[PDB]
Amino acid sequence: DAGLISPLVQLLNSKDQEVLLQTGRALGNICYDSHSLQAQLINMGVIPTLVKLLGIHCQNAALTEMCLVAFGNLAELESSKEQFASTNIAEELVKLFKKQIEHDKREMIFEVLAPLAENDAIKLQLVEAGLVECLLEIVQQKVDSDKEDDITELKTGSDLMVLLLLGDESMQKLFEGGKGSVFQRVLSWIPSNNHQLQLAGALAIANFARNDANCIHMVDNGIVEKLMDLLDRHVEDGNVTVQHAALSALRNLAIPVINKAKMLSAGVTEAVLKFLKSEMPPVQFKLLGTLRMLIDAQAEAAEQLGKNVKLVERLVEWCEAKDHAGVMGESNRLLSALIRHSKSKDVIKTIVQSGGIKHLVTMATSEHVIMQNEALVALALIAALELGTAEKDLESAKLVQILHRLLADERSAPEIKYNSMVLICALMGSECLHKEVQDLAFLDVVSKLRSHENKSVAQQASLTEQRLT
Amino acid sequence: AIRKKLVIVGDGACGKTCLLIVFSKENYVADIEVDGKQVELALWDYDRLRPLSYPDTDVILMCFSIDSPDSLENIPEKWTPEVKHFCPNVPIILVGNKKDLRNDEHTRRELAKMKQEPVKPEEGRDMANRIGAFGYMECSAKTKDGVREVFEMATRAALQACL
Ligand SMILES: *C/C=C(\C)CC/C=C(\C)CCC=C(C)C
Repeated sequence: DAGLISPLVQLLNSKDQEVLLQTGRALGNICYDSHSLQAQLINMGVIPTLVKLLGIHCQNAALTEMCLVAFGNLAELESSKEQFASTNIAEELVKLFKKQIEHDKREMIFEVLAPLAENDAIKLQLVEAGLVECLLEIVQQKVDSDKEDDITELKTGSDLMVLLLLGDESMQKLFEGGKGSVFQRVLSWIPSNNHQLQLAGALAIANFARNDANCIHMVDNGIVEKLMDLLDRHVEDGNVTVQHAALSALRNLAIPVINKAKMLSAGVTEAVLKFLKSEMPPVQFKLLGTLRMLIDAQAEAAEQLGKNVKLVERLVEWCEAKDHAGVMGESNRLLSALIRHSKSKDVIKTIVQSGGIKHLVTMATSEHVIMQNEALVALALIAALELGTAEKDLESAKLVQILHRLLADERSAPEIKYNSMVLICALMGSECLHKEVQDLAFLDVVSKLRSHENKSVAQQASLTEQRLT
Repeated sequence: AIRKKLVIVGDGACGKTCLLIVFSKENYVADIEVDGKQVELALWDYDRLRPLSYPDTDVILMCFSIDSPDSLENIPEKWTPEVKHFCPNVPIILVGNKKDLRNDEHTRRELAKMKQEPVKPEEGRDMANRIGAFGYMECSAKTKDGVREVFEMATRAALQACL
């Protein structure tokens, strides 16, 4: 077949319009639904040759159509995008999108942009060419128009704007820095009553909000306040898709330590908790995300959230759901995080009563090592502060049995903090029952000693506490 | 080479993780491997958010276990609404995990204690056409029966989206 194609491709160099149209029709079928041959066409390499054609014969209708369909098919292959990025195709598709007006002719150009856009480098090229400008005018015209064609032309342009904001270079160019000339116009979508624009806006924001510096400069210019207005609109019912998008942005805006404070004062923790009732896991997820980020360095905030019985009861409810378990995890970590940051005796008593000990214990046997000691540290706090109120539920959970298993390990340096939760749990009468289960043989081995200096000492001190008192 | 992504979802993940670890020959990369025309499948601080519709997902595998008809009836209420709203236009494959334990002495007898019996392929296809699946396919994790036939089907679903 390389016999067949070589001449067909060398025909593409023809200045004759009719020649192309036919050599095209030929090249068309086969390779129709034969990716093997399409792939070889990339090597040839036809892509940069085709981009030139589109450029020269754009005021033609017949091949320009056919040219686009080629790109749409080729772009489905992996090799294509790097090759496309060499090309002027970004400039040439925008230069075309302006000229053409008919709904059919645009949707074809859109179905080329969308897969080509996935290439982060193309994104920048498209923004530089001025796609962003066109996209926004398509939104503006058709905001309150209810033609079924017009609402889908809106959705395309709006969701594509979002897509373009996933490229780090391209996004950073548009956030000018926020507030710039585009970012402003995208912000205004969140006050808007166009359910799609609300969605796009929230998502766009969240995508802008992907580095410390941007997220700071947004919280300070009242983005946090605007997002809460959107959430407050969708509380009782019903657009789950938008709840998510808005929450998802807050979660990001609450990453850097500086904003954590500022957002609590504005009252995000309140507005976010209104969706505790939600039964939609993605909404549940970004709720729990935003809580855990808001409380990170903030102790007093965590003390109220821990004391909040409405919340803690929902968390123990989510921990005990077998599925999803994306939301189960995030929930389980927040239980730990409430205890760990507040260090409050009250928040502990709230959680032990809600039945949260048995979950923190099973989280100590998690495959992720970060979560492991988050459980162990939250359990260390539980034992140091309020061992009496906890000890009955702790035997139930089989915590003593797990810690011995943990400390003959394959392995972690997280075994240290376990040898502390053992040393601390040891001083409860109903408590172990570690002497009735023989930890002394494992402790003196670890005493002498792990590569960690810190692992040796508490273990050598744990040897002395386990022999004497 | 063509890259397509495959999400997978279901009640308890000793039924599902059994399905994708058996193809060694929350993130994994198998292949065909590679039958000459190459198709690769990727599986399932700052969050990056994708619009709809331009999702980084080409096909969902909604898994239920044949030994629990509770886990089949949960599909329309627990799994489908999520995909409804967030992943529309993403083709679905309904999948009956662990087909080996259907007519078994231990587990159809234990199912009777629930006033119940195992799931038929009638009840499977009924659900598939209900939720709007691209298709159905039962498979056993432990006996290796129908396992490649799911990843065959998933890939065919992914590809199907001149002049
Ligand atoms: C189904 C169509 C495929 C695989 C692509 C066929 C077209 C080309 C290759 C490029 C020919 C385009 C022009 C001559 C304008």
